Amino acid sequence: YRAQGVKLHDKHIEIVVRQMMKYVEVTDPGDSRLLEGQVLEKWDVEALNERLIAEGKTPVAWKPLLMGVTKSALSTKSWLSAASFQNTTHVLTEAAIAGKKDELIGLKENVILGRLIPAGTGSDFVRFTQVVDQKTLKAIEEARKEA
Amino acid sequence: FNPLYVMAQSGARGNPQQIRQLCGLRGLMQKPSGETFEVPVRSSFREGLTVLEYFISSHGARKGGADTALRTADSGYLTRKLVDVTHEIVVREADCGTTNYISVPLFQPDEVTRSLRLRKRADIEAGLYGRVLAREVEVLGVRLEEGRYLSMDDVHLLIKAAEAGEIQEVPVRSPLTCQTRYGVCQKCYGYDLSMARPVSIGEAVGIVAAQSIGEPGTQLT
Amino acid sequence: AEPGIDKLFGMVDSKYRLTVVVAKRAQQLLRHGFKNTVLEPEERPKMQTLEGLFDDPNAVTWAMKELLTGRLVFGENLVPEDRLQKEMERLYPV
Amino acid sequence: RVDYSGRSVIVVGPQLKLHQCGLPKRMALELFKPFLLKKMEEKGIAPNVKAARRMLERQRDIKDEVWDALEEVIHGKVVLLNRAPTLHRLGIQAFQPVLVEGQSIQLHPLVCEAFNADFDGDQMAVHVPLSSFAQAEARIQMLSAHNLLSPASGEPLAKPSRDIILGLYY
Amino acid sequence: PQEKNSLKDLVYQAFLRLGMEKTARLLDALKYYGFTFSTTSGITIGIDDAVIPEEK
Amino acid sequence: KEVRKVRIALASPEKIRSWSYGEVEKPETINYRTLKPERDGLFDERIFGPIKDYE
Amino acid sequence: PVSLETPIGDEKDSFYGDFIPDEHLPSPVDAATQSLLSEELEKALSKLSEREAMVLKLRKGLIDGREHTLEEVGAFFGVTRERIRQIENKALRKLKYHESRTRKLRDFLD
Amino acid sequence: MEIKRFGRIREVIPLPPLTEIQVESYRRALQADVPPEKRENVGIQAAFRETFPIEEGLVLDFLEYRLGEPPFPQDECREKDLTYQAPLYARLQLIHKDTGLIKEDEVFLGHIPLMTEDGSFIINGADRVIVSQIHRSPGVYFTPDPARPGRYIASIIPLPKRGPWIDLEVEPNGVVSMKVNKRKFPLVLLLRVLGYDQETLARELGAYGELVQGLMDESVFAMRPEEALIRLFTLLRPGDPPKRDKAVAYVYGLIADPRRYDLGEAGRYKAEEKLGIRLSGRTLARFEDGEFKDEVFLPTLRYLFALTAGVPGHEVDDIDHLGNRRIRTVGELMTDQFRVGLARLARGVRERMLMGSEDSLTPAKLVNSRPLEAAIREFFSRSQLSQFKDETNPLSSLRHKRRISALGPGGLTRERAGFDVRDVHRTHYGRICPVETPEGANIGLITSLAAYARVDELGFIRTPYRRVVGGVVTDEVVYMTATEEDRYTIAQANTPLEGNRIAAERVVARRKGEPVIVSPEEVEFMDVSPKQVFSVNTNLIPFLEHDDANRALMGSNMQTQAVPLIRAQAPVVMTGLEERVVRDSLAALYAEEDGEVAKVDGNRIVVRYEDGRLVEYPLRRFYRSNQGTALDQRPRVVVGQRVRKGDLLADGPASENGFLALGQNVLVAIMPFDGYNFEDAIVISEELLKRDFYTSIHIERYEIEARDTKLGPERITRDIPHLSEAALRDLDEEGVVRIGAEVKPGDILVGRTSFKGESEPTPEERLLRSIFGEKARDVKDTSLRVPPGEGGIVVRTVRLRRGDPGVELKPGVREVVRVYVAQKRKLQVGDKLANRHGNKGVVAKILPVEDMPHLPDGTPVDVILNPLGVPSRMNLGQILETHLGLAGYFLGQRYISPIFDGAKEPEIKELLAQAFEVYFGKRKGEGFGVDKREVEVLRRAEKLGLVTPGKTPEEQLKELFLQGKVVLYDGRTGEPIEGPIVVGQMFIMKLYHMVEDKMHARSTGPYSLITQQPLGGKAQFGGQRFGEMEVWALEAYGAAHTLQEMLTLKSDDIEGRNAAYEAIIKGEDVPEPSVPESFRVLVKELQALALDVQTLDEKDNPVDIFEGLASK
DNA sequence: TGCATCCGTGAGTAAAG
DNA sequence: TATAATGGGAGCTGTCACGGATGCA
Ligand SMILES: Nc1ccn([C@@H]2O[C@H](COP(=O)(O)CP(=O)(O)OP(=O)(O)O)[C@@H](O)[C@H]2O)c(=O)n1
Ligand SMILES: [Mg+2]
Ligand SMILES: [Zn+2]
Repeated sequence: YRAQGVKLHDKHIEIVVRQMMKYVEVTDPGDSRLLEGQVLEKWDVEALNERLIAEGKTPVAWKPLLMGVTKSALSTKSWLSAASFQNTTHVLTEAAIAGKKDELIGLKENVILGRLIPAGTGSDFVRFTQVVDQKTLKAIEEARKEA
Repeated sequence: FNPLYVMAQSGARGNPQQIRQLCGLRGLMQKPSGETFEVPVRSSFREGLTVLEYFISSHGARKGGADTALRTADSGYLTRKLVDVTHEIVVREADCGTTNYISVPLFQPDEVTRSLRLRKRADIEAGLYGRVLAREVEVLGVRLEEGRYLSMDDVHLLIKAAEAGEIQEVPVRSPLTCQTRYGVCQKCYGYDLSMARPVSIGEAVGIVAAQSIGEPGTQLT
Repeated sequence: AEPGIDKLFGMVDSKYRLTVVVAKRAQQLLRHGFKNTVLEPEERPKMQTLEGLFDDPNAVTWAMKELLTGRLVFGENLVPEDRLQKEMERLYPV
Repeated sequence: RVDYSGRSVIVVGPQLKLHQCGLPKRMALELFKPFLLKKMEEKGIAPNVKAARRMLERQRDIKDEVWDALEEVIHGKVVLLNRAPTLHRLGIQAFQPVLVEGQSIQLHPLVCEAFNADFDGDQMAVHVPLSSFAQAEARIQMLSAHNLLSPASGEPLAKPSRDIILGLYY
Repeated sequence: PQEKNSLKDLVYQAFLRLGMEKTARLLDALKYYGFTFSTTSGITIGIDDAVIPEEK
Repeated sequence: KEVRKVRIALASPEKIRSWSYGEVEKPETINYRTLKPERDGLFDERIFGPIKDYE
Repeated sequence: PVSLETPIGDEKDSFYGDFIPDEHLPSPVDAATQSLLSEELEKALSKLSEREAMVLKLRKGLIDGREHTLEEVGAFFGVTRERIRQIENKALRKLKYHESRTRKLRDFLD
Repeated sequence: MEIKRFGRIREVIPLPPLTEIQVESYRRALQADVPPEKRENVGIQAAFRETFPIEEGLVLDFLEYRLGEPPFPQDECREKDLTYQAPLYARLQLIHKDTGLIKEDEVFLGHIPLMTEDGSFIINGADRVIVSQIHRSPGVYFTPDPARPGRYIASIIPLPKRGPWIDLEVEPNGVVSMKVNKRKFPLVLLLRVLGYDQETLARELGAYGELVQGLMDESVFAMRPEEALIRLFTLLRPGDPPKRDKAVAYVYGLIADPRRYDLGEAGRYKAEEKLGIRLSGRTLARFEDGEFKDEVFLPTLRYLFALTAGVPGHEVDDIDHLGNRRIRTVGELMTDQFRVGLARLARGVRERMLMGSEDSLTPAKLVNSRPLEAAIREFFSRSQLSQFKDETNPLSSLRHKRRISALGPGGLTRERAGFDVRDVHRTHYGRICPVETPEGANIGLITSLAAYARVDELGFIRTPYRRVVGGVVTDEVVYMTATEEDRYTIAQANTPLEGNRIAAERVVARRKGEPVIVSPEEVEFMDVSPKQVFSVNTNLIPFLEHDDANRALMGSNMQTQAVPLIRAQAPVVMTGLEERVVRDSLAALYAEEDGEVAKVDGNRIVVRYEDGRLVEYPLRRFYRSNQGTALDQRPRVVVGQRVRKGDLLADGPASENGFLALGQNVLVAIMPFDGYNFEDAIVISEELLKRDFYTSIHIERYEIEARDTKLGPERITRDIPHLSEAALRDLDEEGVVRIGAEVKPGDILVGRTSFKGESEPTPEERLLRSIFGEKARDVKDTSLRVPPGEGGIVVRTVRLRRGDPGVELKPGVREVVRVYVAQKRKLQVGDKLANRHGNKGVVAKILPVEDMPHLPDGTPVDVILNPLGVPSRMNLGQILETHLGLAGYFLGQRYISPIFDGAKEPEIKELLAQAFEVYFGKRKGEGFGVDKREVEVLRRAEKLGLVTPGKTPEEQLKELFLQGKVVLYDGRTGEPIEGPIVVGQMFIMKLYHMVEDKMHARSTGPYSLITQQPLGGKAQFGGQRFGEMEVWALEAYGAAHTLQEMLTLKSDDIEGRNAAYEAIIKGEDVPEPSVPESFRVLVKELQALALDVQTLDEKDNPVDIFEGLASK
């Protein structure tokens, strides 16, 4: 990008690279239900290791995994996103055998259902905000003040 | 005040090589095999090319047209892949509370392997502008506090400090080290670059990343 | 640019919260025939028709100009939703 | 595919303000048609909605006052302009529509770069955000005059270019 | 002489110091006067403007 | 209620029969003269439902 | 018959079925015109008394979907079939007068 | 006016017939004028000879064919939506071998489409063009192996769908393999089947690096030809019972059957030339005296081993050399489809021969002509190369007829086309134009035949050169292939000659494309003209040598898009090709012999020739083309005119006195103008609309059918329910709009009533009926109205009814009505202009004349182009044109400047000096001195270094005028433009992309069947596509509600869209949406795949999005 | 434990068609 | 409702790169 004179912030490349490093490979299951060579999200294996250490058990030995952008997108948890991406019959057969539930965390899944995406004005952080004039606000504070 | 000169100098139109083809010579040309013709086009567009010169050039013209044609599809495919990996990444909270960070280097090893020399201004800007410092920095009698959003002036100051030998790398919150699940926090992301101020919780940051990497894709030669 | 947009972004912690507040206030105005406006007669946004200046019909213009005054309160969990709806229907019918 | 949408050839229109575009009258009549039927009934232009629709069905039936009614419909409202390819988010931007005779959309000069638009025949699409929510989103978040810096680099994106730079330099 | 880079820096500085409303007004003003002046400046292209240098 | 998840899973023959309103026994679509659906064919109104509302 | 997935044009871009509009489902204009018709009919029926409005709604099918005979409406209200026919007639006459006066239902007759 | 022309190159030969590729290809393939006995074994005759005889016992043999006369002439076919075609009869004879009985008959096989005089076709009433296809020529090739360097692949390629590709390869284990139908087996086996013995192969291949030992297998020579043949059949047919006659049949059909295997005659010749051998037929082997005899295999193996060892005189082949790519023209493509139809007919023939009462079997009882008819009809209606003819202007049709495609049946799939195919090969020189190709996906795959190029009988493109003997340039011209061309040193066409002798010591020439400086002794040939390197379109660009190729491409292509203008003009600067293009395109009309003109009319010209005969040429007047542009011929002679042979009688569309007239000559000022010409936009003067410059006539066709229904007939009627006389004003008695009416959007053109669908009126309908006491009519208004944003003047109505003479419609329809609507389109804001140099832009502003920059003498300019469009694009040619145009404005003359051989700067300066005298000495005589503003501009120019200081005002203005620049006054202020401005005459065309055709908008409208989403396209009143990337745009903004609207309320949330429309017409805020219907379709299409998809809540309890309507 | 080899899959947007 | 009849034709081809499963030595 610099060679072509394109100014572009590292933030964006970092977001993508972060998704490229999303998964990890098991090297020793420890006291877990996992298998050697199994692949899973780094967040999930860290949560499991904290739950096993808090339980006094042996943690899961794991190794960092780098996958390219296509395989990272196909390996994501939401089966709606993965099936709408690419390799639809493969995504769908594995998800249906596994009885996957798509929790609708992302944007594609919610777009497919026509739901309101979890971003912008759709963020839980802002969409529950209320507005009221001081006239009506005092008229309601009086009703709360009577009972 | 020559019109070609003014237009090129101001940034309104034209670059030196086009003006050269108009006034100087057209230059060396490529064969279809990518190998160059030993004989250049000595004519400018003002003088007019010969039939043979024109034909010799049409190879490179067609090669560049086919290059652009085959490149737009690969860029679009890349952008769609980037959108599919990043789309759930949103600014979901104000601070994940991580203590991890990355250190943007201000120097890079010379290709001579001789010493370390300062990185290019634009490169440090694209690495630092609008980021939150993960640690106190004290340079040139100034305190850049932990938690500060690096303004462009903050960046030029850090470049000055590096030029004065006072700092080699800057610690900075980054999405590489953020710990927000399904997304990223506000301090780790930094500026909404489009507003020169901290990002608003709720920004579809992953989509913006994909579009920022993809949109210049068809300019990559 | 929207009149006073920089101050409006100054009001909220997230730009999207400004949008949610403005849109909810605009719907409040449309539902209650603008009878609940916190604007004095001179602060009313006007529209220059062929006849003369008339009330701006655009509830969003109204909501932004109201927001700019300070006479509006916004936040999360200020009141139960049905209490708000019924109190507004009491003070300003349909 | 989507409703309340149109498309036409684009044309420069340098007299516009940054938050503005030129929308042809006929496009606007169709894109805002339900609003226009309602507003026609509000004034005296038709007894009801169905009479207003029958009145707009034929072109020789359409009278001057309806156009004035259209101006009251769109007042303060914005429309989305889009140019394909939509390479990044500034491929869609929101504008306050200024009605025009003629059949070409007028596009402000300072946004051409972000759209990668020139006037060698390009065409853009128009979309009408319907609800108060969508209209507030368009006016706050997607308005041209609020999106001046690049989300990718942070550098100005709407900025002087060819003739503007030329005259200032001169 | 104001050119592409210096005008870009003007827009960015104006943004930081004055807000997007005033910067949008600034941009429209720049557009107005740039167009006006470029009209009457005398800028054109004839073949004798592609000046072949003697050193060639 | 509000949709929050979407599950996908294999369907048992019993589940597939629970979905079905009738077995399609004839490979026939519509009658060449009436232009109405054929009985026990791919368009039978007995299986899939009325062509006209409430009729 | 012909295939709905017949190719149009020389790419793999469009199907022949993509240009076939659905005639079955009512258009938003159609649904809205039906809604405004029902609301204007209730508007004009509120200018009658409750009985003549109910007799009209029973005899034309706006209540339970079907039209009743004069004998059924007369047995329901407890009157003779001639009386129920007469109050239907006077209800229609009042509706005709109100319509000539206000013209609020003409445009729906196409 | 006077036509001064430049140029010093005399062109020995003229341009060949420009449509000869099309016309001659089809003539050769049909042989309709050849008496049957004299026909050659080519074309459809060769197809007949291939299919016949038909055996097994009965035999059906082919004697001859004949083509009758067309049932209807070309115009009648265009009107009646018929195909212009000839009946095809074939004379056949049946023979029973044992009986000896011989029954003979001429059977009718259907029709074959005939090609019109200009090289086009008329299929179902619409003109179509069959585009020539480029492909790899058949033959034997040797390419490098991309894995193993020192190894090479031998490939043996027959005609498309005339046999299998065969590869020979030297494996890592040393044995020589043969790949056929994707099966690798040792070649030694097939060599044995050919009757070769180890002695002969040893003495033929022993010389090469011991490589022949990789061919030595003992188990193969241990068996005779029959055992090796059965071994090969087993190796090629796993599971098939290896019978003897079965194996002989399979191998013969695979390698020696001229009815299954066919190298081209070109493949034959090229194999002969490459391997240095001679071929008997067009197959790799033969069946002679019961055994198989080799033709090609051993020569190929010998060449392969020789190239592998490295012995000289053996080279790998360049497969993009135009000596290895050939053209499949109209005749060859149609012949292939004919051959396929014939094969199907023969299958049916044998089918009927096996059964049936064999006592009474005639030729008529055995031939079902339907498969042949279907194959031809398919080729001409739905082939990738059968394209809707481009007749926007005559140059459009010419270019379309001369285009070469690498796509289509038997060609390349896109995305399977790398850089190599799309490159301009060195051998393209003189054969395929290097600039006329599309920008975008098809670049380098659709190209154009160069202007002097011809395609020979073998299908290779040939270009002409002059013979050069001892530095003397003959007039003997030789058309070469690229293979032939590579043998010679060929000088450039501009090399200076005194008489016929090369007058230069050093000469610029080519050797295998490589440029080289050479002495006249070494020169063997010389180019005919610069014109021979480029296409016809590119040859229409004056000053092409000053234009970057990327923009020449655009100007070249955009001439095809020029709209015929009612006042069209030829350019004031021409290339000298503008007349040939009008003549060859059959646009204009010409005199057949010397004669005197008897009658002249708006409709017809009658000529008395030297034979005393009276010939009447009718004129085509206001006819609608495929693209809706008007095609009318106007007469250009007068009563009593003497005309010689070939003199102009009538100007076609876009012709001015026989010169190609694609646009207007306008007066241009090259300066910015207040942003209204920012970024390629154009500013024009209202004076152009005033004098009807850039005004064009356009005709649209509207059509409606009335058919029989199971509910009663449709009928065209004036009796349409619920309509006033205001709505029926311009409808005639029968219901069709009257010729001459002005129709606007919404106006009825043809009344029609349709019986209502079976419907119980909703109780609301019943009560409204009772209130208004009016029966619902049986029928409903289904009339054909004017679509949004269209209209004009009715000029024709056609009505066809069932039961009328000569008329028969398709089953069911009672009557068909067509209405032709004309419209005169003035230029408007949004329309597209362009010049021949790639400068294109959309009219953005039309100023009144008093705002237009004007010359001191009061003359305002026509259009204002922005100078910022030039430097980045490097199309300086439009500048020189403008300069020359300036001179022509005041001298009152036009010019011919051949490309690369045209007007140079000094001669343009001479002309400009003369013009300045006409422009300024007039002023000095009329009694006016230099103006004060002129002095101010002269001061400014003096500071710019444009004029010398100390000269007089007149001298300095003359200096500027010599630079092409003049003083220009702002119309709005009267103050001068501070600098002198380049003003001059430019040729500018109005392109087919007019905004009237493109502006579209929709609130609500038709929805699709399954998806319940809006239809697409202006014709369907469709909605815009808000695709994946538009969704990303809305997401990145965080416009959750705008996006959700797009996904629900505006597309396919049925309840949502209805409720939104109702809320808006009532004045309420739009309701919250619900599920989009296409997601329900997704759920049901997954259920159809045995996948249970379940919408749950946070308690993992199912949610029914179908509202119970599908749960029992 | 490592390589060759084969099969499946994907390869830009809007427009018109 | 009755001579006897007993194993098929069409392939069709200028990418391309990757990723992952199979196949050999
Ligand atoms: N197949 C296609 C054809 C067109 N387009 C779109 O149309 C424009 C063509 O650029 P362009 O070639 O017109 C830029 P030009 O004006 O010539 O030069 P400049 O840089 O000095 O301004 C691109 O920006 C694309 O977004 C596409 O996406 N795919
Ligand atoms: Mg463009
Ligand atoms: Zn964080």
